[PDB]
Amino acid sequence: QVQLQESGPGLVKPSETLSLTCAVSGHSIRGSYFWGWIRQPPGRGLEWIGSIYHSGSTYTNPSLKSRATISVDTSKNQFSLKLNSVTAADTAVYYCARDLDIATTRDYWGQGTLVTVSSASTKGPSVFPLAPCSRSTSESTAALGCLVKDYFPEPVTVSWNSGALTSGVHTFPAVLQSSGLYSLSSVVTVPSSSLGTKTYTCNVDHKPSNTKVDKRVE
Amino acid sequence: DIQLTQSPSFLSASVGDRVTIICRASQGINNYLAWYQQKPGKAPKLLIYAASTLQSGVPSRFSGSGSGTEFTLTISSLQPEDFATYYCQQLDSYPRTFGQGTKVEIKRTVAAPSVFIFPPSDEQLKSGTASVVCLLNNFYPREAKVQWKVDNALQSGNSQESVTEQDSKDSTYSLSSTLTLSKADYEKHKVYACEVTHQGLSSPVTKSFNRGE
Amino acid sequence: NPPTFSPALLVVTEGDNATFTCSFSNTSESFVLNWYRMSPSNQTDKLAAFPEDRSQPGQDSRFRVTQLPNGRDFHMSVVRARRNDSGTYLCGAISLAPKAQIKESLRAELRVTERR
Repeated sequence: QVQLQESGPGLVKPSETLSLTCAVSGHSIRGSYFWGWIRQPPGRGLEWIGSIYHSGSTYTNPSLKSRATISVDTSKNQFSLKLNSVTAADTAVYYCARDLDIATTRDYWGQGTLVTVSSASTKGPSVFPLAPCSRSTSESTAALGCLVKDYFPEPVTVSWNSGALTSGVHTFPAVLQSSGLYSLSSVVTVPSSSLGTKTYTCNVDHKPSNTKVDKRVE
Repeated sequence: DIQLTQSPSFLSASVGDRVTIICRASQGINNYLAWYQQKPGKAPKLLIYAASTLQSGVPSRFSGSGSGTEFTLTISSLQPEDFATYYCQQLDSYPRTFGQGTKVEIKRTVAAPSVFIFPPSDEQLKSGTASVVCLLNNFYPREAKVQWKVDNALQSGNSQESVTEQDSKDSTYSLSSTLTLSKADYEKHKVYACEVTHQGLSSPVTKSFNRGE
Repeated sequence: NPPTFSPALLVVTEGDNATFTCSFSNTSESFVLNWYRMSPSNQTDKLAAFPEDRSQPGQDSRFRVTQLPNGRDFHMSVVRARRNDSGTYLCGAISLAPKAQIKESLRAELRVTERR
């Protein structure tokens, strides 16, 4: 079908310009559809920002008309958003889409990209193992984990055994510490039977700081 | 411009329940309205367009009705995987507008948490801070109390917790609580305990370890 | 201004192409055109959508829609018309922005006659 991918900085300083690009795959932007930007502040609703026709004709949300520009490059099958004078109010997941209309049965959305508006510097996490004080087969199920501490900005990703272990995994929402840095815990429940024999590694990715850590949990 | 009023804001309903979600348009928009399902960390996914046309491939338990100003999304028989925020989008005009959203959570039988405690790693203690972690695994409802005890002293103001989004299979939550101490403060005390209160427990469950093992 | 669909009556010999013209103006650059035949049940059966990126995957090649140079007139042709193509046809014009609107033409009749 059609695939869309947002790209651009995940951290912008207040008063600067947020720039995002949307790469469209599987069909040309040249055609009869509108191509839109939609944002969602953390835990809040969807706000349409603006849409563009392949010709370059735009519609913009009246609340953002003073600050937002939608552009299209049919030469690269991409369209783009510029948002001037950003504030904490502009912290959101930004989505690009093929806009639904009354003349079709289908639309398409990107996965979304988080943009944090903050003066705070990028910091990579420390990764600490979560293991019981003493290993025991006393009950069927045991918990292991990784503490991903003191990073900025969001997000981090955590897999287990390079994505081979998915069953019983819980990756918690990050908590903002008083320090202004994030901390995240990822845990997995496994047969206590398996702790002696099978190996358990968390794979932590913090793209903003170019941090890739593999922590063996014992 | 079209304004949309979506109700309700949040609902908890049991597997098999009929769920009713309404969007009111500020003026007549014919049947130019679509319904979306948004799972946490994912893009909104189209269910229904032209107010009442189910997109081919979307489960048949989803239906839409209405034309003019009053639009209804119905889930005929709520399933655990239907945990999501639901949004209407008007297709009548630019500027595009969405409803405020309806968060749907699954009501299920009470399930007591499985509790685990983790001491700070030797690697962390070197750096001068101690993180003690308590895990409450696969419980319902979401409401749960974690009380940290250090040599039987009740802790306050030095813990933070995080809760998973409701599980799409078993409709349970998990919760992590982290107690933060300086290395010096950690080394002053022996017994680290996490006490858990929950509707599924007749009395609190405590998991503990002794520093120095 | 709903689209016009002309001729009102079109009489062609079986084997000839049966070509209607769908016309509309005063609409934005962002439009969709639909071509319908009226079914026995008085239901619109969609023959073709324009442009090509609006077409249903199974759209029959014998229903050809062409935008003429002036950009407001569109040929809608039944290639090698058969007796059983005789019936009632119309076009729908959809404006997408800034206000989305659907307007149908008045119906036109096609009569496909026996070749002597």
